[PDB]
Amino acid sequence: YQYNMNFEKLGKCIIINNKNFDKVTGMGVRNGTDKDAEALFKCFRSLGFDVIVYNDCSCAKMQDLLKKASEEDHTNAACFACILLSHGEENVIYGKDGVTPIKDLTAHFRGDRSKTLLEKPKLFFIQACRGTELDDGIQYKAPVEADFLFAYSTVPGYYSWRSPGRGSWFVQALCSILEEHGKDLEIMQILTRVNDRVARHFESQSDDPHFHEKKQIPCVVSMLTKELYFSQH
Amino acid sequence: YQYNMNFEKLGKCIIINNKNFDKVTGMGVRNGTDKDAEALFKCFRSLGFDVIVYNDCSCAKMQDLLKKASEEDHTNAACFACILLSHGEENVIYGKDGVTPIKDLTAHFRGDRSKTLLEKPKLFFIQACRGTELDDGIQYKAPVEADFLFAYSTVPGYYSWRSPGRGSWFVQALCSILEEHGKDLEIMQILTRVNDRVARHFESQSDDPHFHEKKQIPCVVSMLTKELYFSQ
Amino acid sequence: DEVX
Amino acid sequence: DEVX
Repeated sequence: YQYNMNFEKLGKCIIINNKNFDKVTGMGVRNGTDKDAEALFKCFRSLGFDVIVYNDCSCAKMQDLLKKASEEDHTNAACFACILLSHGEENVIYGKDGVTPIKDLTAHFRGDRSKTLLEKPKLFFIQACRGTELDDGIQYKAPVEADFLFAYSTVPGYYSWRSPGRGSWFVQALCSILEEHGKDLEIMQILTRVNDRVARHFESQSDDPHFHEKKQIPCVVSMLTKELYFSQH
Repeated sequence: YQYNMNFEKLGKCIIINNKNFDKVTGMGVRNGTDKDAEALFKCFRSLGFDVIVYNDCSCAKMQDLLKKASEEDHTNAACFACILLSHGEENVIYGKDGVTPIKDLTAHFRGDRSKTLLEKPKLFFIQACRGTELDDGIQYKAPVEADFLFAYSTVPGYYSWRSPGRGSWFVQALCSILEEHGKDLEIMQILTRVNDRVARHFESQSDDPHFHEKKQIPCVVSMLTKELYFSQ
Repeated sequence: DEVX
Repeated sequence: DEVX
């Protein structure tokens, strides 16, 4: 029932921290982002990952560094994890350069192209907008697509929220829960709890009242075939 | 941490079983879908759902079934479940007469639209294609979008497999798991086991060979805010 | 096996 | 608060 975690290392954790964009993209500085990158790096380090933090990557950078990571040897790793922090739009995250489809980023790790992650969980946490809707609230051959989990900060077609001073809500919530339960809850329990937190704990504060008092719900997509605990535990 | 399950009803479960299809769509007969729907009927009924099965619906009946269902009073129900069996392509499922967008069938239950289901789980299980790829194998204001789970039989962009004699893979697998663990496992554990069972136990048998020994993996999307057990 |  |  659980993924085998009995490996030399837990695995690699790549963090892409995109804060600054070319003006031509029309995207703004994402203040709050450096906090998220730090809290995430500290958190994933605690879990046991080898965390690497990249900053302000172009789209060609983002493709290449991810392609290479899938071309490494993960034979002694229990899993792999990638965290993206950027602007986005449906199906697509921004580099500083422009826009690239998420599917192209993650496909490098399909079973048929990163054979050493075959049968192991490959996790992606994505803090990015996914279009422009606002939520108002209300009062054994293995499938090559097997074993991914994508934890998006928000549901398709919606914006995602970031506090310049405190961090994105998704990330704040995630870290918070991972700190108290990283080592003792199953991954879905963790993310369910992160769902509850982003939903219960945050509400937009804004001058423009079009953007005022909005809510958010994250969106977890699981192709996993087993339960995942981070502690051999 | 758990969704409150104390209500006098578990809730309504709608099963739409599309086997047939108007020639103008030129979609084939979904043989095996009847074993599916009957197995699903027995499972979800054991869980405690009030189950109704609607056969060969058309896009408008589907829209209407779910709009009307969203409109009942769910105040004494723990949750709501709907299962769709049909042809499909990306984002969209088939009525007997054409294709309708899944987003539309489910929006009816947004918390701003079906208030007596606010903070209650709404579940959709979807056995349908999602495009045309094959998998070869290797070795407290609440958000209006909160509390949905979509359990899809396959990942976006892909086919989904059905055996004329036994049923769709996703449904056979979901049903064996539910028979055995519906009452003791949390919904994500159950769906995780089904993901495992679909991946390991099935491989397309076929002529064409373009279609031979293909594999499938299901796809769970959760916006749930608590854990969901069907009993206690 | 048929597809959907 | 700002949007991504």
